[PDB]
Amino acid sequence: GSGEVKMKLQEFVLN
Amino acid sequence: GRKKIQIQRITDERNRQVTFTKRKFGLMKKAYELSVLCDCEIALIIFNHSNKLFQYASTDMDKVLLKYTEYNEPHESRTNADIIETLRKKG
Amino acid sequence: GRKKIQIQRITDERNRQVTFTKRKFGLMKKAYELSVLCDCEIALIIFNHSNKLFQYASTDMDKVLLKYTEYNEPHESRTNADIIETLRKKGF
DNA sequence: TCTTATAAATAGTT
DNA sequence: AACTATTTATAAGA
Repeated sequence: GSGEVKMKLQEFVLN
Repeated sequence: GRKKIQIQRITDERNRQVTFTKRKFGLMKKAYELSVLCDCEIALIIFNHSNKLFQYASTDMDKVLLKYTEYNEPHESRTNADIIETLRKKG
Repeated sequence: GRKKIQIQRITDERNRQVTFTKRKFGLMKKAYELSVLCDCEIALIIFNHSNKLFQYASTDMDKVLLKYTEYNEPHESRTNADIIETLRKKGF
């Protein structure tokens, strides 16, 4: 699930 | 190469695309070699002038990204500035 | 080099560490040159054998990851398999 | 870390 | 797409 990986990456970097 | 070039933006669109493809392959090939020689996992993200995304991963980009998020801190972090400085100290 | 090496795992721990530091610099330097010559934004993530994290970004690792997440799909996606294949085709 | 001999990448023609 | 002289990278030594 690249969309999940991208969304987890998004939340990490942003936080 | 037949002549030394300066590290500066290539303005000729065609020269840029040709260099881009050659050097992109060269960089991925070095990454391939490093990953095998020293048992490493590597991910590369490239956005060209036209903002088209190119990516490479020794094995799995997603896994590498997932792993990245589990580290609060990079064990080493460099930018162009860092590389430019290292080169200065060596001419 | 003083000799051709085969592209194969290095077993001597110290040889591995030395090669690693050297080629890592060499990888980042190629990325630097590409990013300037061709106006690319680049991020690179390396986990060495002990899963230490090393990273490089032309300008900003955070910007580039954030950009990546906004793109639905890559225009090109390569792996070691693909690189091996290109080499086979390229021949000698 | 440095040096260096040598292997490998590549800029410029082709 | 090719080729190759030339630049660059690096393995082994020190």
